[PDB]
Amino acid sequence: AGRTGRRQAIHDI
Amino acid sequence: GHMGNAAAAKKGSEQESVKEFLAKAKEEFLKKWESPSQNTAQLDHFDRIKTLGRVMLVKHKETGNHYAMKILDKQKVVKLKQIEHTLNEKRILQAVNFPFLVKLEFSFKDNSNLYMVMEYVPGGEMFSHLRRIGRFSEPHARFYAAQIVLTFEYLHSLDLIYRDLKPENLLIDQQGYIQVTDFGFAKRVKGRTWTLCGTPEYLAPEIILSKGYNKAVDWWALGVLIYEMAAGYPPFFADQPIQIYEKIVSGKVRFPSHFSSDLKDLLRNLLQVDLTKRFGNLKNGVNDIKNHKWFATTDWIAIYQRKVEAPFIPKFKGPGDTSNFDDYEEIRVSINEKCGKEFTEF
Ligand SMILES: Cc1cncc2cccc(S(=O)(=O)N3CCCNCC3)c12
Repeated sequence: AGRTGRRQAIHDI
Repeated sequence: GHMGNAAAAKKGSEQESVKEFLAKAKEEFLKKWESPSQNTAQLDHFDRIKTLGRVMLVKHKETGNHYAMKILDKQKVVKLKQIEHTLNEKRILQAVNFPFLVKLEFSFKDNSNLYMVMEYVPGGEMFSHLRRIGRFSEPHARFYAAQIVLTFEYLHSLDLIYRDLKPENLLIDQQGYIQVTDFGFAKRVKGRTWTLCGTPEYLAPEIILSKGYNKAVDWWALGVLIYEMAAGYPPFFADQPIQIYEKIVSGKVRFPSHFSSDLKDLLRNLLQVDLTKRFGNLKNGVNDIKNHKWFATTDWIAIYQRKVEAPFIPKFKGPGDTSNFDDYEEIRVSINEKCGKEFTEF
């Protein structure tokens, strides 16, 4: 199981 | 050895020609880096057609040419501490030149927003095509990977780190070649940098572990991309970021049974937690990657010249076509200029 949709960047951690 | 005389001489000469190309490209980059473009259009020069990602498809009124206009709300950039990153993005985009990097055509600003107007790439995100088809065959994945290898070889020679490789950030053009977008985390870095940023599934271990890190994070991310293109899912796959991070730092990766041994060997050397062993970080540089067996059939010059037949040509009905992008649900320029001082250089 895992993320199949579009993935957002992270700015911190 | 592995190569005979003719092959070793041709390869050595090819590698020297790369050095020559890159030295000229750096001279050109630095001239634009030191004297950046600014205020080369205004909003009134385009018609807003449709929202594509905000990123808007627009039509230039004088030329009739279509563009992708990225709109940044000055106030939201400050609250998010992305001021330096946004300044990086525009300064880098206006200075680079490479066949697989999206081309910034105009930029400007007003009281409320920053505008970046880029060439319109109509084929959609690689992400959509990959999820639709499931996975790419190894030759198909390799065609795209070769473009990323050349693009990173170019960027890194300019001391630029890209820091957000993923299928979401790669568009397919009308000839089936790649256009790298999303320079929001790109940075000019002589040696190390320290910002924790990127996308969880693609983060190198040294980022997760809060180390000073270098351009080798991009080569790790290439490993993640090639794996995902060829598998249909990425190597470190979990519902929550904390679970993703634990897998990344473990030093373990499992491969689908349909991966070739050549591909697995390449990926073990890219997805290498030990920086003293990671391809792209060694004495031989990018050549460890370009000379790997999995790329033995790749004509690197032919890829650069866009003379290789693409595996897939996106459907394209006409100049305004948005069929390869999604549907989305107005522009509010305020009477008072906001965060003017923070974005003087833009
Ligand atoms: C539509 C578009 C089409 N031609 C050129 C573009 C240039 C930049 C951005 C986009 S985008 O797909 O909205 N996009 C936003 C962020 C998501 N990652 C991919 C880049 C373009």
